Amino acid sequence: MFKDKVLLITGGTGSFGNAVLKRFLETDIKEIRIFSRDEKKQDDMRKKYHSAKLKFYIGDVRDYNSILNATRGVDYIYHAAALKQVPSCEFHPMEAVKTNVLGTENVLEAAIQNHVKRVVCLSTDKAVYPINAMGISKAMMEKVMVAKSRNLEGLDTVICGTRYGNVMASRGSVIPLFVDQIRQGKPLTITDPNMTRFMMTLEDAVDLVLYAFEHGENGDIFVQKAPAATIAVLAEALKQLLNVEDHPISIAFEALLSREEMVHAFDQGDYFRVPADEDYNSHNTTRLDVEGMKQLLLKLDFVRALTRGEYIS
Amino acid sequence: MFKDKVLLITGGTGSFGNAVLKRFLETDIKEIRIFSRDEKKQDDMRKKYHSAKLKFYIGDVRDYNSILNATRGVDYIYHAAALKQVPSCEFHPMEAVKTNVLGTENVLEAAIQNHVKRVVCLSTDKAVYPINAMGISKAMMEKVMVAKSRNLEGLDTVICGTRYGNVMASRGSVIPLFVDQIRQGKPLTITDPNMTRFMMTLEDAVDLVLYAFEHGENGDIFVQKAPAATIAVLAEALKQLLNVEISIMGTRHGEKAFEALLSREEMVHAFDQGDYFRVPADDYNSHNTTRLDVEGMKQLLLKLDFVRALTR
Amino acid sequence: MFKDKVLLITGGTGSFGNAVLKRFLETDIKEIRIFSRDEKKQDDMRKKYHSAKLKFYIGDVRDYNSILNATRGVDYIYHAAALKQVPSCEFHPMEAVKTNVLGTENVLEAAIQNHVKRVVCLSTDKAVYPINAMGISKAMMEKVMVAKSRNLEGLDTVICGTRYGNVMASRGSVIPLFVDQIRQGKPLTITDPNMTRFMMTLEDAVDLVLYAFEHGENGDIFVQKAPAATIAVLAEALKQLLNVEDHPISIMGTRHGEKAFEALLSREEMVHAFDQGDYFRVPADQDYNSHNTTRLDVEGMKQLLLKLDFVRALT
Amino acid sequence: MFKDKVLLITGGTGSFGNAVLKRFLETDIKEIRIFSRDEKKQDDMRKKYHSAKLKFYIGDVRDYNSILNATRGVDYIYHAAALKQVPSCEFHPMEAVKTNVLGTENVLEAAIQNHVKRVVCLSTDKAVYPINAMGISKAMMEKVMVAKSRNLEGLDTVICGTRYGNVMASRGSVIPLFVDQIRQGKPLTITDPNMTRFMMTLEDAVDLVLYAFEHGENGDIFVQKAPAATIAVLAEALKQLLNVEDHPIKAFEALLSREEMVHAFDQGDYFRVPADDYNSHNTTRLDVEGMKQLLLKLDFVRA
Amino acid sequence: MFKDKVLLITGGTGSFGNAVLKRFLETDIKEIRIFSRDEKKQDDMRKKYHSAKLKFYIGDVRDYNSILNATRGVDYIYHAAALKQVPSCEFHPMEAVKTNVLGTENVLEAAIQNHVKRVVCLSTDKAVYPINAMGISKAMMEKVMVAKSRNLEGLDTVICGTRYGNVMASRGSVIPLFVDQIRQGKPLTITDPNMTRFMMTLEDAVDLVLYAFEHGENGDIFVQKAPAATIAVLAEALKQLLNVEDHPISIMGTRHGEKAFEALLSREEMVHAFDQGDYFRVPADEDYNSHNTTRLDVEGMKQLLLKLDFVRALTR
Amino acid sequence: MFKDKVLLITGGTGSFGNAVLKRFLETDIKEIRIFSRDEKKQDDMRKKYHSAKLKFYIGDVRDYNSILNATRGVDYIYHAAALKQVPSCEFHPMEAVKTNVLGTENVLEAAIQNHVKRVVCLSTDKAVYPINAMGISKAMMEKVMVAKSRNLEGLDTVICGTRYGNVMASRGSVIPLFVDQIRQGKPLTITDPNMTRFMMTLEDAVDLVLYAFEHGENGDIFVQKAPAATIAVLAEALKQLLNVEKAFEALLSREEMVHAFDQGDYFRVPADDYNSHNTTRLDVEGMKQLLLKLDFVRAL
Ligand SMILES: NC(=O)c1ccc[n+]([C@@H]2O[C@H](COP(=O)([O-])OP(=O)(O)OC[C@H]3O[C@@H](n4cnc5c(N)ncnc54)[C@H](OP(=O)(O)O)[C@@H]3O)[C@@H](O)[C@H]2O)c1
Ligand SMILES: NC(=O)c1ccc[n+]([C@@H]2O[C@H](COP(=O)([O-])OP(=O)(O)OC[C@H]3O[C@@H](n4cnc5c(N)ncnc54)[C@H](OP(=O)(O)O)[C@@H]3O)[C@@H](O)[C@H]2O)c1
Ligand SMILES: NC(=O)c1ccc[n+]([C@@H]2O[C@H](COP(=O)([O-])OP(=O)(O)OC[C@H]3O[C@@H](n4cnc5c(N)ncnc54)[C@H](OP(=O)(O)O)[C@@H]3O)[C@@H](O)[C@H]2O)c1
Repeated sequence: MFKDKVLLITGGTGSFGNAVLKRFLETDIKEIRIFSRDEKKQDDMRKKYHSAKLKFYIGDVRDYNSILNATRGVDYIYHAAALKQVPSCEFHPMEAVKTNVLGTENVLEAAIQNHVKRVVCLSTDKAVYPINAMGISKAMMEKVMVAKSRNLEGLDTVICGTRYGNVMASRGSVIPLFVDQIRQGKPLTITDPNMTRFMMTLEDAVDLVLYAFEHGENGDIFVQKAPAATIAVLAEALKQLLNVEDHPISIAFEALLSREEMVHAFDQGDYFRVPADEDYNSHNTTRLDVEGMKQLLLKLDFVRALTRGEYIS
Repeated sequence: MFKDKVLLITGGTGSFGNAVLKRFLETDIKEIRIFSRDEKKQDDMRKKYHSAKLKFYIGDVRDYNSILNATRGVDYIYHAAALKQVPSCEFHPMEAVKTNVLGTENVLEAAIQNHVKRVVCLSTDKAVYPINAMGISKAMMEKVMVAKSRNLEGLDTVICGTRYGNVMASRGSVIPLFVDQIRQGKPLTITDPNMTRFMMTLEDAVDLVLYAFEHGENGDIFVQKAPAATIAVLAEALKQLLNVEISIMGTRHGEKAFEALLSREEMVHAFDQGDYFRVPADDYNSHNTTRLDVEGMKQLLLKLDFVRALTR
Repeated sequence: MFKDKVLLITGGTGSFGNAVLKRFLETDIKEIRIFSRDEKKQDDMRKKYHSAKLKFYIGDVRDYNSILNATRGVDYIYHAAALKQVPSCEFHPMEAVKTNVLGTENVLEAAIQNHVKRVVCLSTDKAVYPINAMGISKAMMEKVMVAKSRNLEGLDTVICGTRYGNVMASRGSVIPLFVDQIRQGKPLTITDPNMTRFMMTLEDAVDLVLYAFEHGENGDIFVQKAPAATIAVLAEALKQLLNVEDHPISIMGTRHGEKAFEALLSREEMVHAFDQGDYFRVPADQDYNSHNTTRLDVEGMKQLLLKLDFVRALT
Repeated sequence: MFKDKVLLITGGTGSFGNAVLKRFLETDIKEIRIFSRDEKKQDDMRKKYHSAKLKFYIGDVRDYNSILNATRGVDYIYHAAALKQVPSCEFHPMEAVKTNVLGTENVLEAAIQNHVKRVVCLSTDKAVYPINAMGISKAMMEKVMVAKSRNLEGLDTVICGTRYGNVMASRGSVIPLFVDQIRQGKPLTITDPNMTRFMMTLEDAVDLVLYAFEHGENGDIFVQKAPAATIAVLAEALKQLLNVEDHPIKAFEALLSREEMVHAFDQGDYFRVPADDYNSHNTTRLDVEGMKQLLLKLDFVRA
Repeated sequence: MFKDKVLLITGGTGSFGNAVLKRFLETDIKEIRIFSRDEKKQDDMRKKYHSAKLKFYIGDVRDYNSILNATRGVDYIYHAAALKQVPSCEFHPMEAVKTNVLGTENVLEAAIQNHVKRVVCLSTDKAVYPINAMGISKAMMEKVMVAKSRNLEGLDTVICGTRYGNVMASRGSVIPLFVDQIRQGKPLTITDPNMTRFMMTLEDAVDLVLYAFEHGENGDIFVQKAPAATIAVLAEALKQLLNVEDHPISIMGTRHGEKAFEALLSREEMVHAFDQGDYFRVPADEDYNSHNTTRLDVEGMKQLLLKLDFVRALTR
Repeated sequence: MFKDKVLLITGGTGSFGNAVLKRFLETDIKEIRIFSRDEKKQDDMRKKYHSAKLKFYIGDVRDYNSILNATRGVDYIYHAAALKQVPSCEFHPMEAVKTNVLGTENVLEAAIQNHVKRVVCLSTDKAVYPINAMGISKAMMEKVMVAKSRNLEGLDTVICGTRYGNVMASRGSVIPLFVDQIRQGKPLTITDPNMTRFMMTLEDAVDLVLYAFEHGENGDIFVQKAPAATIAVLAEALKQLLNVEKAFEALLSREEMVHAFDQGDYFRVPADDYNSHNTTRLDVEGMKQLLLKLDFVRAL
């Protein structure tokens, strides 16, 4: 679907943006535009990929004119620019509002003005039953995206969103913490052995975005079905992959869709599709055993490498 | 404490603003300013109170210059301007952000610039564990109020907030609607019989706002303790008072089954101050508070004049 | 001409907006959008009409983005959002400028951007020979609308306006004040018995807007011809309909800022206006008042009063 | 009253601003700031006056920040920046609103923020019974000025206004047209000989602004009493002064409305309209002799 | 190329705008819109040309809505609105930025929204190697114009620029000063006799704009090749044409902030420039200045001066 | 002059900002506020320094309200927020204008409104005889800083600036490239052997800012005198140390050099030629002593 087309990714210097580049840079796509504020991160990527298809635009989604110019001639937009950290959003909620909410309004308005064909907005499980300023701002962003998706019937723009939770082995998460502790001979620090988390990789997320991109109608929100595991099972599976069963250990659920969303949702195989108008959480989804957890971990390249005595990040 | 002071109420044409006028207009306060957008409502209100202490300002809290201008020479502000209806905010969430969040940032910034001494912001229980755009926007508003309340260490401005739920015998609430349905001989329309609500009056909310006004520290949020009841117990108690011993519809979209005034997180830091909790800046809900039975519910209803009028 | 079309009324929760719904809602129009600021009023309207064709948009004409979003996919706009009260505007003239003038520029620019086919702007007789801030701002609005309409030759947007004065039995006007005073046994309070007003119903106003809507060219202002009456003759006609011919009347005296006649077209306008039967058309450049129009006697005034259901019920 | 004070004139490059400069530059005022958009006019003016007391600010009254910055440390403001031509305003009424109404709002807000002591706003007779966009916009400007002047009780700022009509020997006005037509041997172009205009000089206008400046209270509008003449009387007196007798050849201006006249204070040479009919037809009529004596106040005519 | 078309000139009340009007007003062009802030200058022009083709718009290029509105139905735009005086920009550099940079951005965005076919932006030699706030701001404008000229591939708008220095017999310049001083028998005031300037008439500038208008691709900057001369040679050629070969000259000294040459293309630009006959074309990605271009001798300088109607008149 | 004061650094997450913290965090200063846009960098710094004196503000200098808010209660500001990369500014000159010029206008205007006492602005040698969008934008910023510094006589705010070039062993500079190229076994990639650069460390840069902070008058720009070296002498001295045996920058224009005050180790350009070819040239021995000021170099 990307042949001779132009894709723009807001927040493209982030982990998502990189995942998308690695998949698409050497395909038949014409151009990938990276839109973000930071010139150092953009320079590093330029050198890392050394690809003529990769165009970099300095800009801020808070700035309508900026995004309006970057989206001239663009076919598709992946909207991933956000403030995503909990403490900074707690202390500067206006900043979260300006970026996540007003920023989102700008990209969509620019997309509509420039006749962009498709826009996918990335959202988080923290938006379902939100408890802090970051989560709240993402919940508000969804509401905004859905309202904006109305009246585009004559026009040729489809806007929809995807929602996913934390991905395995992202920065400062449990898996790289456990791996380090095992490498350093330290006991694993475990809060609650029975705390459950959804388990999905960064590749799975890219697939979720690709699915929404192909199948979405205005205002749709897609969620990918994901299995879950307890921290107990995660630690056990990891000690077995790294050959340290005889290794010391020292001693609550996330939701992807609310009850309300569940009653209206379409089950579409590996995805739920929530059309615009029990909970689905890590406790009641498919539970992984150690063997199934080991298969998921082995989808991480740094972990495959460890079982060979190789070390990469 | 209001003697010869100037009070400005944003959203002053609403039910809150009226309750505040009825209490304070004929006391020793120098001036009450009503700041809102609607010329019709202001005109009606002006005729109703016909008081020289009552000054009217047309303006929108979305307009910084406008609120900056009206708060020149003001000592205290009750910030009550909001979009508060659920369906309206769901279909227009940007309007809720512009009014509830950005509008609040404007009022607070104007207050700081004009050396206003105290501001109390009104919030709702729907901001706790919010599930709809209205509640989400109010939750965001609380965070902004709190964040703005820091760095005022040099300045002589105090900002705090209050949070309360639905009041009994309000314009479009359950009690006058049930009475109205009976007057028309129709069965009572109930969404969820097992739904609990805090039972509280407009008078109590004014007390709550006055309480925060006297005692608040920067970033404080006050909540008033109240008993609760199911709509079932409420409907039953009202039928007994009216001597006429129901249609169950469904739980409506974006409507919880209980109201929450403090989250689990807040409950941990909150100070219990007798009839109020005080949440300082940086679980308590209608399900686990004092539950009223038909007898307890009746003794409350008989304190409401709108009900007294009907039993007499 | 409205079949399967989308109409948006800015200021749609007002009396004009309601008259338009009562006429068009149950016709073959596709959708009517109401655009205004107050959620309370919109909610009442929604319950009142209970129609799937009626869509509500919260927004302010001061906000370009807001009206730009509400007019996407719209065919026609009736622009009726205004601040119209005289005392309120004298103390806050910037608010009048912001809503009446800048708000009008916003709706028109949005209309041009969303390729809306026709926009009719509602104006008032107070724009003719204006003496106060409300009136001054409405005069400026007409000029802004007219200037905006001289830019559209490449585009498929037509912009024009209508001008009319108060409608009979509007809120806080003379007729319901008299009816009330009669019901409560009080003498009728009259300021100046010889004061004349144009006599015109709310249905007549909808017809005027429809006329402009059908026949308007860029920058036109349309005015509907109407008879007038003194308050004396109005009071007499009403007392007879209510069978209270000998009911006292109190001559209070002339109010601050209340004229004795209204003008619908100025002398300068009459020189250029085209007589088109029941309407005048003032073309854009690129005296007609209540004293000298057709004067009604009591019998004529009674036939007009009987057009109001509010009065019919009383007989 | 200007001793060691700072005066800012918006629209200072105009004919009024130059009249004020000619008057005040060589007094004990500390500084006169000229605030306007045109670098050309400001440069010529700098060269013409070659004075260290004369400071120039490029800026637009539509730009709040610009005027906020230019008025830091200013004691007094004469607000004279406006769009004034009638045809220009009919075709671009938004520019008139932006400059005359919103621009004025900015100057007053800037003056209030910077604690400027006095602001006098210049207005026109075309604002009384306005019939066109230029006049309507000036009428709006007065209402805005008056409304802003309420709430200054805590503050030490006084805002008021002046209103006057066309001045004699201004550019493209009646006198230089008649002078030019005689120079070119052409007959005098008269629309209506029986139409009356107030007769007043540029120096008189400067006096009017100084009067309001000294005596004004919040929201006051001052008007200067002036005699009037028919264009007929004007042509004759002018033909006689130039020794070219027997040479081939609204309808009045109003300075106070009926409503204002009821509330106005007669203060000798001035009316003072306090915040809440006088026209050229019914004011003192000049005959040919009185017109000649006025025309001789123009040095331009003496030659 | 102007038949039945609509042309808009920002800054149309200035000297360039007049030269374009004198040239095109009485041709088959449909309409010329003059867009500027000053009602006085516009009224003067209106009377001067008395042409039904000449339409006036009040507005500021700093105001996006104003220019958006003025360019509806416009085919071509000559963008000549600027703040161009050196002292003025030094004390208010923000005003230079607001008008020259943000104003240019507004005009270009308006042109794109209204589907204007071509825009030519006028720039100055002071943008090459800029040393003061006026020049610095004009350099920024070119960068902004070039950057905006990208991504218009789908759209049917072309944006390009021209750069030129002072033209002969413009206001407050050397020639009308010398001509006046001669008529009053006063000696000619010369700062630095060896200072070289490019020699180029107002008509040449119009041709340069017309050329850029016909030939430009997005982001192009055109420069017209021009010979140069010293003030010494300028004074001598003029003294001979006016028949005052024996006319006193006062050497004041080199003036503050006045260079001895102007540059039209930098070394870096010359490396990338295309030679197109009478013009250089710098595409969007030796120094070329008045010292190293063709020197005019007195005789060749006479032939240039004789192109001015103002000078031809005096030899009669 | 820092005792119990509040310092705010715009762009505080940069290499300069980190240098200032390393120096001042554990002194008797009351508070250091870091104002920048990036939550990731701010978080890492919070973790790295773990100090209660270090406050973080998310904000953009393009946003007047944001900077107005973070400067409430601030005594001194180091304005170091900029876009400084050349290609990036060539393709996006409006972003350079918005951040470097309008952003600077916002900081000073907020500084004035909140009665900040002293503001020092950081500028670059590329503002002298500028040739590309980044440099042009910085030159404009100086003009804006200087113009803003007039009219402050009544107010208790002083604004001034500093200008310096690339510092030794900065990211993507000549030195770490040479070290890395030996590390990857390739001979060193040299553009022009004869090209001169001023030779200066990050610590010297902090001193320059401290100097301006102590001595600045309204509209002043300070430059620190520094020696220079050929790329040859730079390359040669390092190869001896490592045991493996345009073309100049300008700091003051001819125009500035005429009015500049010589103040010992600094030039002070008051409001209204000095380059790397004609400054003190280091030989291999002098270059050796300078390279040894880098801990990055000492360690090897
Ligand atoms: N593990 C996950 O990846 C995860 C989990 C749950 C939800 N999500 C959601 O998926 C989205 C993508 O997440 P991510 O992991 O890729 O986050 P990320 O790594 O932090 O990337 C965010 C990027 O957004 C850019 N950005 C921030 N503010 C901007 C602005 N005002 N204008 C333009 N660009 C701006 C930043 O680039 P610059 O600093 O260069 O400007 C930043 O690199 C997020 O919105 C997130 O809520 C992700
Ligand atoms: N059950 C309850 O009533 C309840 C419960 C908990 C908390 N609260 C909170 O108490 C506050 C007010 O209570 P309420 O019952 O009196 O609400 P209300 O009756 O709806 O009155 C709100 C007022 O705000 C004004 N307003 C809305 N938008 C504005 C704007 N953009 N600028 C200026 N004024 C604006 C409206 O007046 P105009 O239309 O004239 O502009 C309206 O009169 C609300 O913030 C609400 O969240 C209410
Ligand atoms: N060799 C040199 O690098 C050199 C030499 C002389 C002078 N200077 C000047 O000194 C400063 C550079 O210092 P530096 O190199 O140590 O830091 P830096 O690495 O260049 O980073 C500067 C910081 O500015 C922040 N920033 C960028 N745009 C911003 C904005 N719009 N609002 C708020 N913050 C913003 C960035 O932080 P976030 O991404 O977190 O927002 C960035 O970390 C610049 O002014 C530079 O021109 C540099």
